[PDB]
Amino acid sequence: ELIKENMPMKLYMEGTVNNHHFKCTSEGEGKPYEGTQTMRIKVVEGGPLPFAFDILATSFMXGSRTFIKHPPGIPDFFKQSFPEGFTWERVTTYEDGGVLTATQDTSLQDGCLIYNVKVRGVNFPANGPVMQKKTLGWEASTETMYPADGGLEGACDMALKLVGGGHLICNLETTYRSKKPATNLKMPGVYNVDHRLERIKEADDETYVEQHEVAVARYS
Ligand SMILES: [Ca+2]
Ligand code: NI
Ligand code: NI
Ligand code: NI
Repeated sequence: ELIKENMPMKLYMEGTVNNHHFKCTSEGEGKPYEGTQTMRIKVVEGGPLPFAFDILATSFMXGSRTFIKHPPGIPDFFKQSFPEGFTWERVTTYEDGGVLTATQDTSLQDGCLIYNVKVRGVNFPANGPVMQKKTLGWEASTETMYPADGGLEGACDMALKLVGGGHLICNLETTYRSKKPATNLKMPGVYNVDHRLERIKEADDETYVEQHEVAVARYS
């Protein structure tokens, strides 16, 4: 219907991480009913970024919620929200004190999903792995989804691989809000989304990135 078996995406992102401003654009496509997508991402202002691109990854199924495979038995808050669309607001808290806040608008225009993202990263240690570009991508994760007075909340711990073999742990708290009246939505129960966000290709300086995500919902 409005969400076809194949859907394209376009994105604009702007914000700051510590004292550095940047802008990104991306375009991609995916299979909403399979839970898969690919995004081709350009740093268009503020590049090369003096921090790990990994801290932005969930802002592009961590950020592209229409492409989560929901079995028919799990009401799909995101796909039900069209044509009106939805928003999300997240705080990602790293164990070393970095905090990445992101807010996002999702709309549907002429059969493309359109994302507008605002990023604010603060307090990343100057000599820590994010600002020193010592990260190696995200491990697979599970986000628990909680129906919340007409919205949906998500809660996830994620693990950022580090050069040396360790991990940097962070916590995600997200609020997902529909632009449809909640009374017009079927709310799901509590459920889980298993996510796999993978770096496919990059410019040496991370000013071009391709990343892939797979995301599939299940009842615990
Ligand atoms: Ca590991
Ligand atoms: Ni700005
Ligand atoms: Ni700078
Ligand atoms: Ni299928």
